[PDB]
Amino acid sequence: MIPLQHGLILAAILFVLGLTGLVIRRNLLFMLIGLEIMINASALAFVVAGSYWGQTDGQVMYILAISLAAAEASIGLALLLQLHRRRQNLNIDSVSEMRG
Amino acid sequence: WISPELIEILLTILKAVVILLVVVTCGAFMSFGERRLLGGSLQLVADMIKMFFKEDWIPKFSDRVIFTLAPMIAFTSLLLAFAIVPVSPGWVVADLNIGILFFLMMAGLAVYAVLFAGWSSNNKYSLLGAMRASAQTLSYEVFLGLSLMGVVAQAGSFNMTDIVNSQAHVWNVIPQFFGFITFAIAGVAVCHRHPFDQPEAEQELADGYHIEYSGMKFGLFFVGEYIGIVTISALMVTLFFGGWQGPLLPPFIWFALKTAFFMMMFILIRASLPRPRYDQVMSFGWKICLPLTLINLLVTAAVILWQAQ
Amino acid sequence: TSTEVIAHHWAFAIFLIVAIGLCCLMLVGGWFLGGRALSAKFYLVAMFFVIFDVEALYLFAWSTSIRESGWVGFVEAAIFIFVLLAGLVYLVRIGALDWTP
Amino acid sequence: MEFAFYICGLIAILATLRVITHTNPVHALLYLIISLLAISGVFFSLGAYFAGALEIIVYAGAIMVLFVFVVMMLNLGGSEIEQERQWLKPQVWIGPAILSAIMLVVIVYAILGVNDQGIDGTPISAKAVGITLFGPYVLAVELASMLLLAGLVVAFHVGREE
Amino acid sequence: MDYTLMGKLNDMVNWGRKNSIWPYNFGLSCCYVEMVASPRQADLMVVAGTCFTKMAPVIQRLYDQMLEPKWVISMGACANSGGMYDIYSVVQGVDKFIPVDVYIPGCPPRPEAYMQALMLLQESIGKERRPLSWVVGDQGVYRANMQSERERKRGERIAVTNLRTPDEI
Ligand SMILES: CCCCCCCCCCCCCCCCCC(=O)OC[C@H](COP(=O)(O)OCCN)OC(=O)CCCCCCCCCCCCCCCCC
Ligand SMILES: CCCCCCCCCCCCCCCCCC(=O)OC[C@H](COP(=O)(O)OCCN)OC(=O)CCCCCCCCCCCCCCCCC
Ligand SMILES: CCCCCCCCCCCCCCCCCCCC
Ligand SMILES: CCCCCCCCCCCCCCCCCCCC
Ligand code: SF4
Repeated sequence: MIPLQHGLILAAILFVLGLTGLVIRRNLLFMLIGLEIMINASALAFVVAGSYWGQTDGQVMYILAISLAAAEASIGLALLLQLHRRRQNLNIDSVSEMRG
Repeated sequence: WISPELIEILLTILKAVVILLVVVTCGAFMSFGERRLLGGSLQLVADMIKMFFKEDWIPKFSDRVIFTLAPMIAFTSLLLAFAIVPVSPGWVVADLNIGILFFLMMAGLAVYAVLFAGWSSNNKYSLLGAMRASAQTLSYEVFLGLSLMGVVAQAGSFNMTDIVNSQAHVWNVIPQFFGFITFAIAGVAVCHRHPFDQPEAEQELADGYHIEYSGMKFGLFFVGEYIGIVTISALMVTLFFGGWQGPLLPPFIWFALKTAFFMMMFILIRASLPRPRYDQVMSFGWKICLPLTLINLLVTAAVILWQAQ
Repeated sequence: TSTEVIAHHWAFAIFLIVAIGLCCLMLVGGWFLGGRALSAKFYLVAMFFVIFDVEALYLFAWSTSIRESGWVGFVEAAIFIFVLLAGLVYLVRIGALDWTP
Repeated sequence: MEFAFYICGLIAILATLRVITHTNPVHALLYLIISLLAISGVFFSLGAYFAGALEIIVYAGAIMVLFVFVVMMLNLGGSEIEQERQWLKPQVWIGPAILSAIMLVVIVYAILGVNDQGIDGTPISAKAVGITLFGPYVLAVELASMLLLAGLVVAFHVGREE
Repeated sequence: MDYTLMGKLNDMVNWGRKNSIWPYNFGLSCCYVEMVASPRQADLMVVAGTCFTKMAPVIQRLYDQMLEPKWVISMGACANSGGMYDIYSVVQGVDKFIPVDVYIPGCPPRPEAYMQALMLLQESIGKERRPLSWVVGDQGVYRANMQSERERKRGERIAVTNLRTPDEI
């Protein structure tokens, strides 16, 4: 009784909001937060699609998605801590040394 | 306005409310019992009145929402985790298909009370003590679920009534003994009970996170801790000691006897055991209890698959 | 859509609502009444918790369907748990889980 | 299950909109936790019970705990970003908001016009997910263990103190 | 009795504050070691020891950190008046800078004298009027002028005739 279009539109809205947060925020922590919003939105879209078809593959894709989300959040926060302890500054525009 | 469907839903709602009120009052009475063993109901009512009519002082340099939100989490997390516990046939709040997973959800949310209290209490020492306490609770929440997973493997489902029915012949304390001891250790360590009381006592650069909480927020932390040990005891009963199943007594009598026995045993091991060092606690968790839960799950699966012709 | 399931849904909803409202009312009554007048090891243990919690979720999914998967599922989960334990042994031996070096 | 889906989707959208435009990291992480709980309620409304349970257990109970840990240990007390609030200036956010709105419009136009019998919302249990996970998706499980090992090794090598 | 600057529940509030008293025992000096929670949670401060000038600010600060309603019990001659130390480095009494509700003579007092002081403080709490809320009603605290313990106990004390001789144990 819940349309597939509505669930996919909700997932698309969350994905777009996470991408906007990734773009407009200069702090690296908020960039990681936007990345987490984007990957959670894509996982929600997989769950919506799997629930529409009555298949378990959507939740399996969700499980792989959140495995990726956990591991890359760990890596990104480790790199954030390294940047903080090497520069005392989380500005992502300051770490821009290599240029064309 | 008379219909048996409305009567049924009203009676189920009334049963849920009765269960909730009995759990809260039992948590308060267990706080009284620990304070006395280490009228009384009138003294607890006096304590509640005093904490109500004492002024609630939020610190000036403290974040109000996080400071207010930490005791709410500390109460409501395990108080809501109780909702899956079947105390009697026909006396369960929610017959959820996820069950013990709902308990794991609530414990994972329960770590936020410690983190939020430490951050909002604007003090570096309190922050460091909360970081140590949260590291300890993560170190034991890492294997809480697997210690339950042995029993889940034996039952074949996450539903609690199915676990109670699968303990009809032999209670799960006998086959899942290592799951039982690991779940007891993890449940004590998640609720910050003795011997995992004060991880900040190993350093003078740290302080407890309950400091700067005055009056009703401190009361929320106190009653939330005791309600947490009540629901941990009830989960222990329903997962390892048959739940409500017994030969002669009514089922609620058996469940209440086992839960009261486990609450008294938690009081006894608080009064008896000494607290180990912090690094000893972390090493014991990560190096002993997690591999023991994994090996117990493997052995349980092998025994189940062998005993299926 | 039976009577029992909707009764338990209403009972669970009332349990959650009355619980959260009881905590809220406790704080409201406390506030209204009465007169007036770091180290990187924490990151390491939290990250280890996250990784081993995801691997625990895989074992959560396995544990509820052991009989339906048979011995083949046992072999696959045994390989999973072996890789998990080898990672744990590696973390212990390199001093990652050693709190006092 | 319909009203729950719509109200939880609304709460999730509002919470993440508050996340991306907030200055306090702990407040933003709290709103992110609220959005994750709302998304778990969305999962429960669609019958994906295992997915909602893991959304609270793992996403709102492990990953966001790691984020809160990092925020608390770095102690963001307004290090030359809170006192500026450059993302609230129109020239910084107006452009990317237009770009994201265009992307959302194109995606939503693609969503519409697709045949839809509706989501049944019937509960797909964790037993069925476990059967599929250790049945036709075995190598996914084993290489996901390898993926988490890779993340573990990378995060230890980069994030250790010495 | 006179008082110095809707009824049943006020009595219940006084009963709750009376039967629930969480003390903060300040060490200070030998009175505490005879007798042997955070100041935010405590509602009673028991000052028992010599008020030195170097830690009178410590006493004042830890008293200011407490939250209303708050009561003070001063144990021993040092906390009452300075005691035997009328000297340059000693504040002559706790009540020089913070208000004291109950005084106990002695050097040191016995622990059951501290229990007696707790009983007296319980009566004083039970016979006092405090504001119910910070938005409704009068925001004034009415301490009751209790009859002194020496006027109350005068008859039984003066009636004493003979005592045991000090030649025995
Ligand atoms: C300050 C307040 C902050 C917010 C607090 C919480 C807000 C919401 C409170 C109102 C809730 C209203 C009732 C919700 C529905 C209850 C019934 C329900 O969930 O039923 C659905 C499902 C039933 O499953 P089952 O019975 O097994 O099978 C039937 C076959 N279809 O059962 C399930 O799917 C069960 C799993 C879902 C259970 C969710 C429980 C609440 C989780 C959030 C806790 C928040 C804790 C405090 C804050 C933490 C930090 C932010
Ligand atoms: C009310 C206005 C807003 C007020 C503030 C926010 C409060 C929380 C609002 C969202 C959560 C409650 C929504 C209402 C749920 C009511 C119960 C319901 O709809 O149950 C139906 C269904 C039961 O399952 P099923 O068996 O499939 O039903 C068909 C029957 N054959 O149920 C399901 O399938 C699943 C039911 C939902 C999942 C469980 C609850 C999730 C809670 C998420 C909380 C998110 C954080 C909220 C924070 C609030 C403060 C900012
Ligand atoms: C510490 C224990 C907490 C228990 C909380 C729930 C209490 C529920 C009480 C239910 C009582 C009636 C049970 C059904 C009838 C069988 C027993 C009859 C004699 C009491
Ligand atoms: C039905 C009874 C079967 C008994 C024999 C079971 C053993 C034979 C089949 C084993 C299959 C194991 C597959 C494991 C794949 C691991 C891949 C790892 C990739 C990194
Ligand atoms: S009154 Fe006597 S016993 Fe008490 S602190 Fe003073 S000197 Fe010590």
